[PDB]
Parts: sequence; structure tokens; C-alpha cells
Amino acid sequence: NDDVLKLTENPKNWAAPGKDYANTRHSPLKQINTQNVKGLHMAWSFSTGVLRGHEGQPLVIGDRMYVVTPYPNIVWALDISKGNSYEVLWKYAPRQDDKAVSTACCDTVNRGASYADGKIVFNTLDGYVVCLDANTGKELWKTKFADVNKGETSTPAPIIVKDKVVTGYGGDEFGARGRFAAFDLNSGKMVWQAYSNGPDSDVLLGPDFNSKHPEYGQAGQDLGVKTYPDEEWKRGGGCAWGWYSYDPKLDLIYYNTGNPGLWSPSYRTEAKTHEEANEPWKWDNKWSMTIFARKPDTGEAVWGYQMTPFDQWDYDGINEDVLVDITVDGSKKPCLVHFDRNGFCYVLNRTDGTIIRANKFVTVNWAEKIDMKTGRPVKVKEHSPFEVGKAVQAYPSAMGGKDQQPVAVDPKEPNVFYAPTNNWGMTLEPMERAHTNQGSVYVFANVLMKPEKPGVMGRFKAFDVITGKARWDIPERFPTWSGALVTDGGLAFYGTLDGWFKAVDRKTGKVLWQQKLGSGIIGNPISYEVGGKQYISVLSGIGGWIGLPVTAGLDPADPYGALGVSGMAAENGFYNIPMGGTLYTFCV
Amino acid sequence: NDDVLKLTENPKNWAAPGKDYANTRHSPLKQINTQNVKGLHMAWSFSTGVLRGHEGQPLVIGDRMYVVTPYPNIVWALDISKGNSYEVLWKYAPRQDDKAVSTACCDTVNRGASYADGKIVFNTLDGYVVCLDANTGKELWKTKFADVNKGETSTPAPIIVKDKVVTGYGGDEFGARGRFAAFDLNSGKMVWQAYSNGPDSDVLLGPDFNSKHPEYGQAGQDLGVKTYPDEEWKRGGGCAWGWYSYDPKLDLIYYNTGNPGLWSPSYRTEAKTHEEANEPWKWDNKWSMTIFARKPDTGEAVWGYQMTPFDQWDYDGINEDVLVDITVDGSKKPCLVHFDRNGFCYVLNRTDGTIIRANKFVTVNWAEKIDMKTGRPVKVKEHSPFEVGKAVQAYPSAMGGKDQQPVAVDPKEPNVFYAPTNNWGMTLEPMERAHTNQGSVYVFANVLMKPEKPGVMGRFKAFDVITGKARWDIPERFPTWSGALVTDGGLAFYGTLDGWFKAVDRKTGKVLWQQKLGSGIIGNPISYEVGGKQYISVLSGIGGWIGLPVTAGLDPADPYGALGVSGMAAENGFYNIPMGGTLYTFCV
Ligand SMILES: O=C(O)c1cc(C(=O)O)c2c(n1)C(=O)C(=O)c1cc(C(=O)O)[nH]c1-2
Ligand SMILES: [Nd+3]
Ligand SMILES: [Nd+3]
Repeated sequence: NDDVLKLTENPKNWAAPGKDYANTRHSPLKQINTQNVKGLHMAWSFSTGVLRGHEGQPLVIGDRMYVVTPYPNIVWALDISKGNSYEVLWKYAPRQDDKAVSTACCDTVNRGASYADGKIVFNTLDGYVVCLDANTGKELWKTKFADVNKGETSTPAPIIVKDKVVTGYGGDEFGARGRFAAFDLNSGKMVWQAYSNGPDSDVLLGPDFNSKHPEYGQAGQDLGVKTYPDEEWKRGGGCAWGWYSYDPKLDLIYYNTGNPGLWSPSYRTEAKTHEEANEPWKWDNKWSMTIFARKPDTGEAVWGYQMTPFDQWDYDGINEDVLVDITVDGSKKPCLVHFDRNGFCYVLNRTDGTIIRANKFVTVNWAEKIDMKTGRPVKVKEHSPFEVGKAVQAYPSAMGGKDQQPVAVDPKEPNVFYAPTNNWGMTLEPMERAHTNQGSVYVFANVLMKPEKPGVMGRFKAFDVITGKARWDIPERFPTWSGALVTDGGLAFYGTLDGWFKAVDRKTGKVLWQQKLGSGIIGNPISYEVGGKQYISVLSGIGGWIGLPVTAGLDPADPYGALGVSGMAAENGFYNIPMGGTLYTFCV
Repeated sequence: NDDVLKLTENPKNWAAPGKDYANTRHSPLKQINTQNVKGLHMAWSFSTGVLRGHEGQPLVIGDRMYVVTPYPNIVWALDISKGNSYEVLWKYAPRQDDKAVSTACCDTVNRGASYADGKIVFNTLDGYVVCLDANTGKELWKTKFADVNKGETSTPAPIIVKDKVVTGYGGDEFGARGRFAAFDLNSGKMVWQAYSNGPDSDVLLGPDFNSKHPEYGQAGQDLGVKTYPDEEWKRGGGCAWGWYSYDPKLDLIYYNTGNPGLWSPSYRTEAKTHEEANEPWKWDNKWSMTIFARKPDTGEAVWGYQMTPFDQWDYDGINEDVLVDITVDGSKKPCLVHFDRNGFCYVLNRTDGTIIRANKFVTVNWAEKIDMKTGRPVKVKEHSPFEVGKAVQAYPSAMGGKDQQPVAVDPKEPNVFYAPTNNWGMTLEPMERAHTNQGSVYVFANVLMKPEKPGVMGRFKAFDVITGKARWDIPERFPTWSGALVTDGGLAFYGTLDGWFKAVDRKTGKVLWQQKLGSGIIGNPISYEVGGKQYISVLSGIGGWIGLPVTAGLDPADPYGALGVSGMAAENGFYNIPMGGTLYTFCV
């Protein structure tokens, strides 16, 4: 979209969820810098009137700001032309089906909206893709996309590519079937949809899909139905509830798929042993856990790389695909950096999916490494949950080395990424499958999480995606479940789950400014400019999967609660973090 | 209470709801003043995890803060020893009966807690007087006082007298019978209770009640039975849901009663005309609308003055009674200043209730003045709603010249009060009484409100309670529903319903600092000191009666909703103020 390109190119705006199509989350503004960040102070705050995890970020287009709250997903439009104050312009309150609340696995969170040609597009938890007039907030059109009865809920933030609104949804834990569709920007009608599994026609494979990497899986083999048992692909997960990227020059949309569904691996293979089930090409559970590159016009996939075939830990691969150009191995190549849940930082050639680098960015014991030739992980049997009635320990836990919280990078130094990380393990015990009803809880496994190192759960690092070494490592008592933000002022912004919003030096990582906000910070900090002055805004309010024991009011005495999070939350004082929702803005 | 006197005498604390027994709401901390307030910035914020109106204020004792949220009335204990940061000590979540929400007339608010001898006392909306251990938050004792089935809800903040916990409740609009009782600070029973009407034995009228002012009403006449029709006193209102004060030297507790029940005056008298109904001593509806001075040990009343006999406007007299010594009429007299809802600022001799001054602090057209000789208002017929089916305009509206938002005064200059004010009128149309069921809405009147002057709703004034003239008047386009705070740094603090927190100069009223918070401010600002640094804290989140159309989600197309607030709220952009709940702390 030409308008999105113009807006995102202007450093004064935050026109895209991740600041641009490449999801760099980098701001060239330098008014706020290392020299004066000590004087950072709140300018104004805005309550959302809603309580639960406040994920995502606001959108800033010139003098206007748009905020999307969690369920019921209220859209607030604010006038910020004065910079040091705000004025509510209008409010859009969609009437939703509350069944989506109980059909949501990890919270009633929303990851933001997108803007283009005077229109605002967002996803409601009940699966509606809505387009509103940016000026008056009048509903231009809404299209029912996700079905709650099939276990699908639309948590992510869609993006706009030339004239289409592309997005997915979640629901692998409810037996849903992943889908990624495009809707006309002006009409809202569906143009095409690509399933994460099923026959080749259902996946919309390109004519030259993985032509350069036949070892990744090609068309004409119907891996979407064969790498699954009889018809488990119908409940085979693969939901795309993560972040979406776009390469204008190459005309490629990048997105990833979730887990293959239920957490009992024996039910995703006909083999009886871990060794036989992991036989290559037999039960890969494709195309779940795959990084896709599709053409926006038709949706045909140019290439696709599955990171975790035959999943056994719920290592959803949806994490954002940051696009940058890095000089590595003697030349400048168009790279795609992706911090996957499985604990591996993948560096791929965004032109054909070629594996450039794959290093562990957290403790990883389920796999030895990623085989460069076959592109498959060298799994460790004693750290792969397979049998029913046996608990197996694994690093990282189901939450992985990094969940949906996005990373940030400065393109001028594309090899150094600022990334929040999870540092806890788990013991997952598969259970017997009690039903095959789509739209109902479809996990069948008991989980227990202990933080790897007591007193240390989250870690904000300056990780070099080429050498696999971190410049600095900041350990935090609470998890680092907020997005990152890097600025040309020499600062890196992130927030902790107990409410601390911090600013650190990009070079050393020492904290230069910090303030404890109202609640846990699971939003993504943004940087924009109004009236010639720079502002930093971030959402607060505990929630998400990490905050489910609090937002859902679960019992702290049941450690298995929340898929293995209640016990860890109860042990690390999460229940003492009050709920909330509020946008904090700072200036110098 | 001895402990309370010392904690309140120490300027570093805010140990009482109104900073002290006299409710002066004045802080001597000059560490923050008129020359550096421009640099006042937020130090930290704490979300309550609860929505709707956040009235009241926190309690700072040493370096421990206690905050009482609105329903379910969660009590948060914060460790503020670090000063610029906070840590939760404990949390108390009471199990309540949800009908208290539907039985609450004007939002699910709470006005704070009191502290003494390591104990925290507060009121739950469902009518429970709770005492918690300050250190651990454990429940020391719980006593059921207010009955929801009888239309009673406990919104006010109790205070701790020597060894008694005294409090009242609300529910005049539900046909409740007002009561004011005391409870043992250690065990928790009711030591005594005094009704606002009924036989003299129920009102606890001492042998020397109104000795120096027989024209007020004396014991032995059973006015609480005569001034009402046959048995309407059973639903005679008089609830004491306002602020309570205490004079240790005189050993007297000060509290006032509310309206006498329904808003259809023809049902609170057996006369057929306004003149006959207003005959003195016939239908006074005593002891509603009465300022009471009682002995804490027995509860017997030393004196009582009814400001509005035979109420016809719902001019609840519960407003705070600030106790100060003022040099007037040739000498320094122990006074009681009270900005009543009827629009008159009463200055009475706190020893016997003698009327010293009665000045109009806002536009008042229902009464010409207050006669000293009779102590009764000179009513204006054309502005006194009486008959059924006749809309009658009145200044001020039912919300009065000033609702529960407390005023502030510096005893150094006891004649000048910093008081928020309401500046809108109404057209009240009495209606036929459809029922006599206690516990159900008991009003029977169609109300419509409109600001007296366009573009002006609230006004923060510097009012001389002796001369009746205002030093300065600050007009606000939104209501000034927040309490006031005055400091020895030459500053006065208050907030607006749209979220603006302001710091004005005491001498001129000029705004020296202002910031828009997350939501409407209906909380009371406080000043305290920790680690040698002065801090300013206030609660935010729209609510209360003024904000009920937003918190209750009332139809904006129903002007009569919220007892007339909906129409005015819909016209002055109240619906664009998001809900919230968050405590903000500032420092220089
Ligand atoms: O597999 C799915 O269908 C699905 C959805 C979501 C979601 O929609 O929020 C999460 C997950 N899976 C998941 O595995 C996960 O760890 C997770 C964390 C969060 C969050 O917002 O904090 N959502 C989700
Ligand atoms: Nd998942
Ligand atoms: Nd009332």
C-alpha cells in the first residue's frame, strides 16, 4: 500500500503495528536520548475503560492516535495535536458474542490495528475483521472470518497490503484449523484464504514453492494431509495468530503458523515410539510451525519452512519475522530474523527461505542443534514429551524462549537485536484424548513450569543474530512480556510484568530511567513526534497467557491451572499485580 | 483516639480520611511550592484492578499506604518506603452480596478507610464494617451493620474515635431509615446506634439537647414522629453517608443526615399546599437534613440543627463539617464550616450549633436567606417542587451547590476555604407514589438538569465563609467532583471530571501545573512525606452520581436517566470520558 509506505517512512508517525512492514519497531527520533532520558516524565495518561491484558500498541497518524482494547475490543480515537494532552474524538464499541471469551486460550488480548487510506482495520475477539472510517469512526464494513464454534478467536493485528487486509486467528488449543486470508480493503469481501494444512490445493502452493529447497517439502506431495494421522489435520492447529510482515520490492507477505493442535504427540502419529514418530517426512504435521512467504495478489506461497516438525512442546512458530539486510558470509543478503518459541533464532534468506543462521537465544535442551543440510532439528529423546502418563522436562517451556512479545532492531546495525526472553522450563505429561469435538478444549496434557533460575524469569538481551552471542543480558525478577523499542537516541525500551517501564543504553544495557506503572506491561512501546517534540507511549495492564491466572481469577492452589502457569505465577507473586489498562505517554 | 491524634499531628502522614479529625485537608509540607510546582512529575502509579468511581483517598501511615477501591471494595496495602516506587504488602478481597450494586443509588463508590493502633477499618458496599490487621491484612473482625434488603449500602468512610468505630450508610432513595452507630475498635459490636427519625429514644437525644437553641427542636416532643405523616418515618431517610468529624477537646462527633426519602414532597406531609405544608414544626421531617453533635461514649446528642425542614429538592445535608477556630464578631470562636447541598455555606458554633453565618456559595433561588431568629429558610414557592405533575425549576439542582467532594481549609487562614462547586439547575416534576416497598427505588420524580451558564459546569472557588464573598473563581467546563487539598507551599489541588489534575496558586487561583490523567478525578488529593521527599497522590476513574451514566452504561438518549444526570452528561461529552481506576503519585 502506497499510503502505508509513505506514513511508515515518516519518522513522526507509528503507522504500522511494528512501526513498518518489516516489523523493525525502530524509531529514528533522537530528541529523547541517553543524555536526557534521565528527565523522562509522564505527559498524559489514558485509561481504556477495559480490564485484562493490554497487548499491542497504539497507532499514530499525524495528530491522531488509535487504541484497541482487549475484549470487547473498544476502539478509542484520540486527538494529540497538542502533544502534552489528549482529547477523545470518538469511540467504537462492537457488540460481540461472549462465547469468544471462553473460547480464547490465552486471554482476551488484542495486538493492535492497522491504518491505510483514511481507514482503520482491526480484529474482534469473536472473529470479525472490521474497517472503520478513521475520521469519524463510522463502521465502513465488517466481515465474519473466524468461527467461535470451530475454536477460532481473532487476537492478532492485521496488516494492509496495497488493497487487501490480511490476518489469521488463534485456536490450536481448541482443535481449530489454521487459516490466513486476505480481504478487499474497500469492500471487505474475502479474496483468498490459505489453510495451514490439508490438501495442496487448500494450502495454495505456488508453482515454484520451495523450488530451491526441495528438502523443505514441495507441492504435489500433499504433506498437509499425510504428515498427520487419518484426519487429525482437520483439528491440526496451524493458526496464524502472530505478527505479519511484507516486502514491497519482493511482493511477499510473511507469517507463521502455530502448533499442530493437541499437546499429546502420540495422537499426531501412528508410531508408538519417539524415534519412529520422528521419522523424517512421516509425521511432520505440516504445514504447522511453518514460516510462509505468500504473494499478496493470490496468496500462493513462494516458499515455506517448518521449524518444528511433529511438535511435542507447543512451540508455536508465529513469532514476528523481522526483515533486514545483513552483510553475512561475504555479502549483503535480504534476511528474515525470527526468534522462535523453540528457543532458536532463525536467520533466513527472505527470497527463498535458505537457512543462514540458527542459534539458541535461551536455554535449549529439547534439540541439540538445527541440521544445516536437512533443516530439521536434532531432537533429544529425554526432553521430548511423547508417552501418556510420563512427565518430560524441556527447556524452554511451552511459552518458549520468546512468546508473542516482539523484538526490535536498528536497520543501521541489523545484526544486533533487542529481544525480551522467557527463561523457565516445564515438565509436560501427555494425557489420553477424551474427545474430538472441534471448538472445545483440545490439549490433553498437564504442565508444570518452574523458572530455570530462581529469582530470574525474564531477560532483555542485545542478541547478535549472526554470531549467536549477546552483547548484554539483563535478568528480571518478573517476565519480560512486553515488546521492545529501539531509538536512534541510543536507547532500548521494554517493560516488566510487575509494572516497571525501563529505558536502557543500547551499547551497554545499563538502566538510565525506570518508573513503576499501574500494572504489568505487556504492550509494545512506541515512539512518535507531535509539534516537534518526541513522545513515548506504552500500554499497561497484566494479562496474556503469562497473566491468565490473574485476569481469569484462577485458583492459586492449582499449579496445573492455566496450562501450567498458575503454579509458577502463584510462586512468583503474580497475584499481587493488579489488573488494569492505561496508555502512558512520556516526554523530556 | 490517641494514636490517631499523633499520626495526624505529624505532617509527614495522612492518617485520617480528611487528614485530621477536623477534616481540614491541609498539609503543612512546603517541600513542594509555588516556585517549583511547574516541574511536578509522576513518580509511580498503581492500578486498583477495579473499575467505576474511585472516590475517597489513600491513607499514608509512616510509609505504608492503604487504598480502598470501589465495589467489591478491595483493600490494597502498599510499601512506599522507597518513595519513588511501590511494593504491594497485602491484598484483602471481601466476598460480597451483589445486590448492593443494584441497591446503590449513585455508583459503587467508597470514600476511604481509617487507621488506629495498627488496625484498618472500612465499609463494604454490602453493609459490613471490617477491621483488618494493618501489618498482615488478616480479618480481625467483621460486623454486619447496613442491610441491603432495607435499602442500605455503606459508601462512606468511618473514623476511629478513642475506641469506637463510627459510621453511617446511604439509601435514602431506596426508602431506608438512616442510622449512625459506633462499634468497639477491639471486639467490634455495636455500642450504640442513633436513628435519624422516629421516637426521641431512637434518636438518642440527651437531657440537654438543644439547650441554648430551643427554636431548633428539643427532646420530649418526638419531632421525628410528628414532622412526618403517620408512618413515613420508617422510610424517612436521613442516612448519614457523608464525612464525619471529631473535636477531642469538646468530645463531640459531627455528622449530618440526608434527605427524608422520596422526592415527592406531597407524600411527606398531609397538607395540600406548599404554604400549609411548610408550617413550622408540622412537617419538618426531622431529623433529616440535620447537623448532629454527639458524645462518642454514649451517642446522645448535645445539639442538632435541621438546615432544610420539609425537603423538596433532595438537598442531602451529609456534606463534611470542617472544625476550625475563626476570629469573627469580635473574638475567636470554635466554628464548624459546612458547604451544604442546598447552596448555603453554614458557619456554626460547634459547641452549641449557634448560627454565625449562612452565605450562598452558588446561585440559590429556592430560599431567599436563612433567618437567624428562627433558623429556618425563607422558601421561595415558585422554586419549591410540591404538587404531583408540576415541573418546578430550582437552583441548585438535586446535586446541590456541592455534593460529597470535600473542601479544604488552612487553619492559618480559617476564613478562606478552597471548595469545589456544582453550577447547574434542574426542573423536578413530582410524580405519584407507585409503591411503599423499602429496598426498591423510592424517588417518584422526573428530574432534568442543565448548567446555569453554557460552557461552565464546575467552579473551584476560594470562598470567605465569613464575608460570603469569593477571593477567586475558576470556571471549569466539566464538573469539579474531586476533593480539594491545600498546602503550606501556597498551592491548592483539585481535579476535573475529564481527567485534569490541577495545582493552583492559593493567592490568585492561577493554574501553575496541570496534567490530564487516565480518567475523571473524583478522588481526594493527599500530601505526605517519605524519605525526606514530599509526594502528592490522588485517585482517578469517573464515577459517583455525576459519572453514573457512564459507569452504569445508561442510554444516552434517555435524558431522565440517572435521576436526571444522563441528559446533562450526554450533552456535555461525559460519554467520551473512559472509565478507570488508578492512583497517581507525583513529586518534584
Ligand atoms: O495456538 C493457538 O491457537 C494460540 C493462540 C494464542 C492467542 O490467540 O492469544 C496463544 C497461543 N496459541 C500460545 O501458544 C501462547 O503461548 C500464547 C500467549 C499469548 C499471549 O497473548 O500472551 N497468546 C497465546
Ligand atoms: Nd499454542
Ligand atoms: Nd439523596
